[PDB]
Amino acid sequence: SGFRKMAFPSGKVEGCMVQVTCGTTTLNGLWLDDVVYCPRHVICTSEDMLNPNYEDLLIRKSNHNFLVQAGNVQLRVIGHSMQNCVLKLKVDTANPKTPKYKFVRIQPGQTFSVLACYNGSPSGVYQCAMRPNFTIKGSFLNGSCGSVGFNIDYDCVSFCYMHHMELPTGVHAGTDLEGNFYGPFVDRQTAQAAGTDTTITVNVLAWLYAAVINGDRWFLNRFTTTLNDFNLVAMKYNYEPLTQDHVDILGPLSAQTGIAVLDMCASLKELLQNGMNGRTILGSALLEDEFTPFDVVRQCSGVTF
Amino acid sequence: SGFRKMAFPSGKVEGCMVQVTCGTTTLNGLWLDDVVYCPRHVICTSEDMLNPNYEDLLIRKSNHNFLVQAGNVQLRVIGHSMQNCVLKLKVDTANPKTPKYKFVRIQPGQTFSVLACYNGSPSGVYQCAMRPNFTIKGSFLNGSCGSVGFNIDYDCVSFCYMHHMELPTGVHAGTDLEGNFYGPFVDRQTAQAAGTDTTITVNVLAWLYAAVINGDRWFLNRFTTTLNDFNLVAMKYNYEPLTQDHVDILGPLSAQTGIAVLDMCASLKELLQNGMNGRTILGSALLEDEFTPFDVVRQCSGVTFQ
Ligand SMILES: CC(=O)Nc1ccc(NC(=O)CN2Cc3ccc(Cl)cc3[C@H](C(=O)Nc3cncc4ccccc34)C2)cc1
Ligand SMILES: CC(=O)Nc1ccc(NC(=O)CN2Cc3ccc(Cl)cc3[C@H](C(=O)Nc3cncc4ccccc34)C2)cc1
Ligand SMILES: [Cl-]
Ligand SMILES: [Cl-]
Ligand SMILES: [Cl-]
Repeated sequence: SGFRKMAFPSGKVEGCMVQVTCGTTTLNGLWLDDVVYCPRHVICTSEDMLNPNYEDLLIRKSNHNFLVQAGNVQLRVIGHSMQNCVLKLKVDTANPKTPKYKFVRIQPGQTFSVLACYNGSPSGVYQCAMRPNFTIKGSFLNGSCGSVGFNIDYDCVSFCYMHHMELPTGVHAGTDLEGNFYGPFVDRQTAQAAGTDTTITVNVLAWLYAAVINGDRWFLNRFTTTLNDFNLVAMKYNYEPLTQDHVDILGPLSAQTGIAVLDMCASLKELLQNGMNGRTILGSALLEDEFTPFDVVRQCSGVTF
Repeated sequence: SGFRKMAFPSGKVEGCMVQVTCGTTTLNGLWLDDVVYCPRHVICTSEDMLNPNYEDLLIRKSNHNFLVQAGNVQLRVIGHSMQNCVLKLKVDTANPKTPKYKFVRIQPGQTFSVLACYNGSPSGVYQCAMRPNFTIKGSFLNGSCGSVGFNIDYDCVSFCYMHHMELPTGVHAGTDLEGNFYGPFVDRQTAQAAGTDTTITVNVLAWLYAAVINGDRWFLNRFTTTLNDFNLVAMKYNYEPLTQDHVDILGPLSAQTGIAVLDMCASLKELLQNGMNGRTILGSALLEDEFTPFDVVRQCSGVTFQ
């Protein structure tokens, strides 16, 4: 029993974290085989950030201007190139701890684990979700750029996020490992903001199934709804629309608990319209939306890596 | 910015997890140097659990009745002994991935990371706190026994908890790494309900200081309180008493934000009376008590967003 915000074990990623320094800037890099990936903004002074020409900034650098430190060992940079907003530093040593991995781009609503890092040294691990507005509600201080987000599928690390910046509301923005930003953000010092966010409906339903599995049933009711009537209510409360794909994905939880997806949607509708009336669900007074249907099934089944 | 329930990176502990089997029972063990530590109940059947005589069960076992698997490698058991509620299996191979470590027994209110494991393989990592009633609100299924709790302040792993059992209320009980239970629990199937739990007051105050550091002051008020009047109120809401030690420990967070400890106690008193009136603090609609003063200092910026 119990239900916690659980991250994947981080060991396979810890063995890839290095420190990258260019001039006065130090941030983190990810060392996989003979390449170190890091945010391309490592080559900018604060004035360059106002309007950077990364190709022009980069041509002025030699391989030796990039100092890469893996633990207490200095790695030798033997090549450099840019792919979108990521810099790829070819090194003369393949990482002996390179795990089996893939670079995957995730969709809003998907969750992942973040290994927060400073000076190439992992400091913490936590779970978060890619918001519908493409930001993440992370916990990051200056020096955390280059920290990565990942999932583990079987024995393979799927890297999905590299940290680049903090927005004025204290939320975070970054790229996939191919350097494509999530959201309409750019890697420069200019006016940027998180857009209005919404709640991830399919995840709230998954967490209500987790609560039923753990014995929290007070919110269940005799009613059902249609998908169209439920979506009219979701829009009213700034919840994402629920699709037939979301319904299909929640099928197993509907079968295990005897609570059809549209029957749980009727419970969610009543929770939105009336509140919790002093009660909590899995120790929360808010409806939690950072657990996917897969996260619920995994935590309630004990899948290992 | 931001404030998350953050665990320590689990890599150093993942390299120590093994599977221990005795007859039909398999659970997890922790392999450090040439010893594997695991719950002594690995030698029991379910029927043995009403009144097990561990000394009598153990004397009937040889070294070769214990099977230990580290990855895809079978380790050889060359000695065994029981220390309190833990079994220590001496093996013929020192763990090459043994980190720098210590065994530490923690007090209620302290937090630690749990690496949940099944069949010697890690499944996930999360943060939790030793409750005032000596239980932990973990997430554990059958087969998770032997999973450990730890902190890693400054590269040394401090192991503080080994998982033994789930109580009827769905909360968890276990031991330190010397096999001494936290709380009045025994590794026996018997009536042993946890005491009524309370809220860890010093941690709620630390988390209110985290909120101020991160830029939020809505919950503050113009008042102060004495320590005794605060305790009289707080005990009415099932909050733990705040001691002078707790006040001393909050000194650094008080200096960073400019809010006296007893002035923050007055804010907590008011929140307990009023609720949040539709507002949240660090993304929560409840008062959070599983972040210690040390955790807040570790995670938060040293510069308050004024
Ligand atoms: C309320 C408010 O105004 N807050 C605030 C004010 C200023 C900043 N940023 C800076 O001072 C300089 N940064 C500019 C910048 C531009 C573009 C790109 Cl791609 C990266 C970066 C860097 C950056 O954002 N790094 C960071 C990343 N994560 C967490 C941080 C936490 C604090 C400071 C930096 C962090 C550097 C952030 C937040
Ligand atoms: C809500 C509710 O009723 N929960 C619940 C449901 C079942 C049980 N226990 C058992 O079925 C068999 N266990 C008996 C037992 C006796 C004494 C000692 Cl020292 C250990 C053990 C084992 C044990 O507690 N292992 C476990 C550990 N952690 C998490 C578990 C989660 C489910 C099942 C086992 C777990 C084995 C306990 C609690
Ligand atoms: Cl302690
Ligand atoms: Cl009991
Ligand atoms: Cl101040």
